Amino acid sequence: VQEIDLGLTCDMHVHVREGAMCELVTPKIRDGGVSIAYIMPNLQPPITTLDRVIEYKKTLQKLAPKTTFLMSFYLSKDLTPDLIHEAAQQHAIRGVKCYPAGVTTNSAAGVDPNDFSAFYPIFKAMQEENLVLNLHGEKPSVHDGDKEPIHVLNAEEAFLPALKKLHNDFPNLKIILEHCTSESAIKTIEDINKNVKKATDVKVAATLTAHHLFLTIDDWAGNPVNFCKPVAKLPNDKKALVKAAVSGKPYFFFGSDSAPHPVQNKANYEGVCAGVYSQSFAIPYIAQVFEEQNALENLKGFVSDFGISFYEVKDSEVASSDKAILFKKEQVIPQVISDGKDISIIPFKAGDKLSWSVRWEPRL
Amino acid sequence: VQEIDLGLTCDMHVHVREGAMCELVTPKIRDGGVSIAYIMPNLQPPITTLDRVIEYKKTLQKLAPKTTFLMSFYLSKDLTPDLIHEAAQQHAIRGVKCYPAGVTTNSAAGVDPNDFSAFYPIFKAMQEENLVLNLHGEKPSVHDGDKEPIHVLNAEEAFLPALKKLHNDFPNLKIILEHCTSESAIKTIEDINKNVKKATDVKVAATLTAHHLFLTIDDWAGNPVNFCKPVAKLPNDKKALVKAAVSGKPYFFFGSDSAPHPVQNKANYEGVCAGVYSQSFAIPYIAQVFEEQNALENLKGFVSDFGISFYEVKDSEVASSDKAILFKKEQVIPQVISDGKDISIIPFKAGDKLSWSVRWEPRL
Ligand SMILES: O=C(O)c1[nH]c(=O)[nH]c(=O)c1F
Ligand SMILES: O=C(O)c1[nH]c(=O)[nH]c(=O)c1F
Ligand SMILES: [Zn+2]
Ligand SMILES: [Zn+2]
Ligand SMILES: [Zn+2]
Ligand SMILES: [Zn+2]
Repeated sequence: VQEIDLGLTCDMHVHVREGAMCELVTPKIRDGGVSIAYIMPNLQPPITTLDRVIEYKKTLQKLAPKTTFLMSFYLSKDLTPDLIHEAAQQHAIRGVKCYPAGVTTNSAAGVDPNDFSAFYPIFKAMQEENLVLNLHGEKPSVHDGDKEPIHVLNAEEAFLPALKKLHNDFPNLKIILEHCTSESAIKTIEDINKNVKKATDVKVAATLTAHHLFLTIDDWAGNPVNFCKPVAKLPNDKKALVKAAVSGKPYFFFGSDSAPHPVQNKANYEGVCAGVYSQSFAIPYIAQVFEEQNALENLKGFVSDFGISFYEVKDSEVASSDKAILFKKEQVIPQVISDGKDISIIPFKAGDKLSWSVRWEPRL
Repeated sequence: VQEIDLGLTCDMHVHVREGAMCELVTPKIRDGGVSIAYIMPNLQPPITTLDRVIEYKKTLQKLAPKTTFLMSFYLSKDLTPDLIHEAAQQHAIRGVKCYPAGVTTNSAAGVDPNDFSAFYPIFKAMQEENLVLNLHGEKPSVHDGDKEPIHVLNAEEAFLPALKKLHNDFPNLKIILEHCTSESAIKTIEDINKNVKKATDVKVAATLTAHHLFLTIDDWAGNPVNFCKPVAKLPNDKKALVKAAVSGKPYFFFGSDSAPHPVQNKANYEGVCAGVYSQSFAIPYIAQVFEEQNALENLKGFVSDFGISFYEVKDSEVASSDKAILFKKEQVIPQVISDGKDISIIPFKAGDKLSWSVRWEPRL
């Protein structure tokens, strides 16, 4: 069977929750073919204190000794530049994640992106310490008022001005538009990186999920299992995301936004939790897309090289030197992912066949 | 206003199912303030025979003696012009309802709207007999190679040409675009109706639901109770729909598309049954919108006059001459609507309070 050495794969947008759910999903990072994971902070309550981010990381390390964990804070008014400096100097975080209030899971304690001025001391501190600003790039929805309507389909586009202003005001701060879903955002990212020759010059980048390379509005209209934020959009939006994923440009790399929810939290007549679970087969899912696009030679950049460069991950910190090897053995995605206890999860593309599997081969 | 005599109210798009669901729902037509109901045929199996439509109507008259029932056939492959003539000749149907295959509930036995040709003999029979052609105006989805993609968001616009072609080929056939959801469809309807002041001259009309005058994509993205076909669209679309509902134009009238489903069929992680249940408070829902638009003087036209005119309902046919009186007593919508057995339904806007109630006054 054909094999591809992906090296030290990284997934820069991971949700692993807490408690039993965290015990179930955290080992799946390695099983899905991911060596390095950027852990998002939207817990109940959000991670805003040094003590809880340190304890949280250790909990993950206990659950997966071979997975490299990059941690983050949740952008909040509780944060202070002093806390940022202290946490950065103790190597306890690599970035801060911004949730606008109301747009997704555990975003109620989030920010109004019609401001982002109140957090400039925070960004100033983050810029000094080389920390990354991760953005959930969606404006809260507005329907009345002569300003024009913001809904789930244009909320990402409506956010692009805020991104451009932040990059302008903090030109040396590393910023990521997480999980791009629209062609407009892909273009905005390319235009921001127009004068860029070295991958190491990228200051604004974007992550792409597995599921936004497959899904359009039709797949989640009627299927909460496929509902997530930002929602999958129109067929042209999908096309633009795939071209970027296979483009080889250093400002687009893999972030799954694997967002596990127990099935009973998706099977609601009301208040369906947003979020798609892709961790268990993260890298194989991406392989399908690069295969169908005849672009397997670019797979390594999208899932390894560009994320390592952008986050400046050194062999000094990786918890295991094992390389993820993709081998072309068909498998079937199970119907559920379960701990054999209270938790059952419906995986992305449940019941479908993947061309590729993934294994771990030692180095040297 | 405190009281408004709405007269002989009309709901020209009603689903009452069969069995216990029907026993629960059919009396709610009257309790919702509706005197006249156009009954849709997408049962299992679809209503495609004279005998079945008679027993259905008879089942409904035993559950609601004071409700006037206009019945319909399901446009299927089993229909024949002779059946159309015979059914019209016995006053057993007032129209035939078209479902594109796969787009909505119990539509698997429906038609491909890219080849309506095979049903033209049916349309000549309907045209001679002055029956109405009700259209669920959505093309089935396609994400294929050459042709432009069709999804739940443009499927109604993608259907407008077929509507125009049908109007051109059968200029005397009364045709309704049921449940309009897009500004593009509103434009197409007015345009078709550009040279019409008499109101008996309208041949193509469109019904507007209760829920589409409130909902946008944001309200059903995470709330299956609000998922329906055609989906609620963008704020601009709602804007056109509300404007048309209150416009006083005779080519737009009320059809609820009240579509009852048991709660367990909305709380799926996949395959959520499309459909919003509005029957229990049909008229109060519409009252809210006309109040908020300072247009209560147009309420009677939208829920009574224009539908009676277009369907040519004569006092010969009405099962009760009782008048619907809207009185401003503010009530609260239950969280559930139940028969006290296996069936529970989440009503539209469950738990909200409505300014208006409705009662029945006899004619004297
Ligand atoms: O995209 C996100 O930010 C997000 N974050 C989450 O914690 N859960 C989600 O389900 C989700 F869609
Ligand atoms: O919109 C329709 O046509 C429709 N008809 C139905 O019978 N049930 C539905 O749930 C529905 F959405
Ligand atoms: Zn997000
Ligand atoms: Zn996320
Ligand atoms: Zn319909
Ligand atoms: Zn219907």
